[PDB]
Formats: sequence, C-alpha cells, structure tokens
Amino acid sequence: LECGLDKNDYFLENMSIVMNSQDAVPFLLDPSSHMITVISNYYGNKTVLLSFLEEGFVKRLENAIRFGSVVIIQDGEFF
Amino acid sequence: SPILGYWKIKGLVQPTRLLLEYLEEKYEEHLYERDEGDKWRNKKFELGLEFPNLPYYIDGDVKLTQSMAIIRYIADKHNM
Amino acid sequence: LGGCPKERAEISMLEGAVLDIRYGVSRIAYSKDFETLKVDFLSKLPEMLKMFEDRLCHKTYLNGDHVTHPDFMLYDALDVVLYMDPMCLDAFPKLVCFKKRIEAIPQIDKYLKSSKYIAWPLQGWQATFGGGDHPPFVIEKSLNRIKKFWKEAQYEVIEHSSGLKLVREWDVLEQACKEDLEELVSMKASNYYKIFEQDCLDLESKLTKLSEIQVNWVEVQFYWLDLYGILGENLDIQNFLPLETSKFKSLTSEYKMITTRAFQLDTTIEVIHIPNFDTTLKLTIDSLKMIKSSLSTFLERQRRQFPRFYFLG
Repeated sequence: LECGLDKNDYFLENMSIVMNSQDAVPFLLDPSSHMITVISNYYGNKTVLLSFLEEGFVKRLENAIRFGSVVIIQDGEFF
Repeated sequence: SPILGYWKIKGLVQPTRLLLEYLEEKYEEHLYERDEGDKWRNKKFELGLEFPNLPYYIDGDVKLTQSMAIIRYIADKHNM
Repeated sequence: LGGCPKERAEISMLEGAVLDIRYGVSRIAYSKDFETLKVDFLSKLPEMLKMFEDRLCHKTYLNGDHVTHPDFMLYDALDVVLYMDPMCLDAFPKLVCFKKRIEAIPQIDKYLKSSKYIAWPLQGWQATFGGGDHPPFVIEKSLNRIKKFWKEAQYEVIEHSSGLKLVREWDVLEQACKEDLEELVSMKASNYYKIFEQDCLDLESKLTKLSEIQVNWVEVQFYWLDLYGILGENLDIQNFLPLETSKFKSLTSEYKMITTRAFQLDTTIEVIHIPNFDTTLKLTIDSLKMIKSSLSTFLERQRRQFPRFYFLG
C-alpha cells in the first residue's frame, strides 16, 4: 500500500496473487500504468524497465538475467 | 634417406639428433633457414604427423612430431 | 600400467601428449596478462581436442580397449577447461564422450558427488588462473569480452576526392559502445561485483568519454561533408562568401591533422587519450554551425530580394 497500491479489496488480492506465488511469471494487465511504478518502489534500484517493442530488448534482458536485475516488460500484448 | 623437418637451428630436435648421430644411424634434414619462413609453411601441412609441430621425423614407418614422442621412439627402437 | 612394455609405453606416450596440455594450462596461468593469453590458448585448443577425437576412433579409451591412465588425465584437464570454457568440448563429440565415460565409472561418479570432493579452485590460491576461494562471476567472462572488443576496434577509412580521409560505417562501433556501457550499468545490480567493481568504474569512465567524442565527431564529419559540396569546390560561391570560405579552410587544416593523427593510432579506444579531442571537435562543430547559419542568412536575403527564389529551393 505504501508503494501506492489501491485500497480496494480486489486490488489487494491481486497484488497478493502476483507476489506470493512466483513459480511462474506473472502477467499484469492495467490500463492506468500506475502498477509499473508500484513494483518499482518495491525493488528500487534493482528495477529495470524494458519493452517488447524497444530495439535492444533482446540483449538488455540478457544483461538483466546475468546480474539479478528485477525486470518488468512494458508491452506484453506483443511478445 | 629418413627425414627430420625443423628450423636450421638446434630447436626442438637437438638431443634426439645427437642420439641418432651417437648410433651413427643415417638420416637427412628438411631445414627452414633464417629467411626461409616459407619453406616451413610449405611443409607445415604435408607432414602426416599425429601432432603438428617442428621438428617432425619420418623414417621406417615412424611418423612423429612432438619432441617427446619422437625421442622416445628412437630410444625404444634400440632398447636404450 | 599395462600388460607389457609395449602397452605400458603406449600409455606413456599418451601421458606425454596429455602433459603438453596440462602444462599448456600452467604456462598461461601465472601471467598477469592471463585473461588475454586465454585467447590464443582457446584458439589452439580445437586442434588439440581434434587429435583426441581421432585417438578415440576405433578405441574405447585412450591407449586401447582396456582403459588406461591417460583417460583419467584428460578427465582432470577437461574438468578444469570446462570451467574456462563450457563449450570447449561441443566441437569434439568423441572426446565429450570419452570424458563422460570416465565420469561414468560408478565409483568415480559417486565420488565427485560426495561431500569430501572439492568443487573449486583449480590451482594453489596464488595462481592467477583458477586461484582464490570461489568459482566465477560471469562478471569476469563479460568484462573480458568488453576489453577484447575495444582492442580490436577498426574504422573503415576512405579518402574522398580531396586530401582528407573519411570514416565510413559509424553506427557499428557507435552501437557497440552504447551496448557495452549499458552492460556495466547492469553489472551494478550484481552482488559479486564489489571490489571487482572498481575496475568496471574505470572502464566506464573510459567509454563514457569515448561516446562523448563519438557524438561530436559524426556531426563534424556530416556537417563538413555537406558544406564541402557547397563551398569547398567552386570559385564563384567562395567569391560571394569571403569570410566564410577563409574560415572553412582554416578548420579544414585542423581537422585534416586531427583525422590523420587519430587514424594512424590504429585503436579507436586510444583516441580518448589524444590531447584535447572532445574540446577540439565541440569547438569545430560550433564553427561549422556558424558557417551553415551564415549561408542560411545569405540565401534568405538573396531570396527576399527576388522572391521567385523562394520557389527554387
């Protein structure tokens, strides 16, 4: 909540679902990209933002995987 | 005549060459001179050796490069 | 050891050729340059591995169908060289086999997985290669690829009709710089980079300076080449613009010396070490913008006098 998650019971359950289980990659759908900042506040410096549309996507994620970066991919429709 | 390929130098053949000369056993050289880098690169490939290197010796079905493999061979062929 | 003098000497010949590889390790390991000597070792490694793939043709193990010592030698080497390269064997499948074969001996395999077995280092702590407490991390493998790339930097150089020689195909090095700079930024997220990290900060300062001069230089190259079409060639145009052409030619002298001085260095990275390069090019591009701006004022003041010229372009 401190990061800026909405008070709604629905949005609490949602964030629980996202975090608590990670044995699988979570897919976050939200029109208001307020959620892209929430995860950023949680991981801070470790947070590296990418997008399936940007050019250097292919290599930038490989850098992210090698040195433990927390990655969020901005355009999941295109994959 | 049985053949040792190497630089025109003592190089990696030197003790082996002596042993041979000790047993007065006959052989000849394929020597790459001081300004003769080409002569080596000319034979570098055609040596039929289990390891490429110089020197390489080839005589009585004894095909060798690698100073150890070579020297040991001559040595063993004489129980020495 | 073998069943006779012959099979015992065969096993020893394998011993020799195996030491020509176990020793090959130690010859490049003590050097302070080792990370750059590895390059020439790993290039030769193929030709060496091949010979073992052959030896394994029509044989079950090195030195015969009854398994002998050289197979356990090569297995130690392999164990060590797989750390240096994980892909060293993939190009020699018959050796990758011979290796798995040894490791397949039930007792051996059970041992490697046992608790008394030491997973790493390779050598005495003091050695450059395979020393210390803990196996790599990849941080090393990547930083070494970066340094390698920067001591191989090449610019297509092509002289045009007149004096000066031009740099073709900017983007490739320009891209590489960007990518390698971003790689060092992602290295900060890693836990294992802390004192290993200081070095990267030095390489970061070197490359951030190289992109600084990369940016200005492409601009000068473009803006000069454009303006050379316009003033460098004709008599009539330079007659109309006197202070402009006298001042273009003065910068043309400087940049001619700056290029030929920089190109003969023969290392693009070496370019950051040249005196006053960022300052030089920044000032040249500013002056090149003043000439393009002065032409722009002439053309529009020409156009305003006979409006038709507005139609022309």
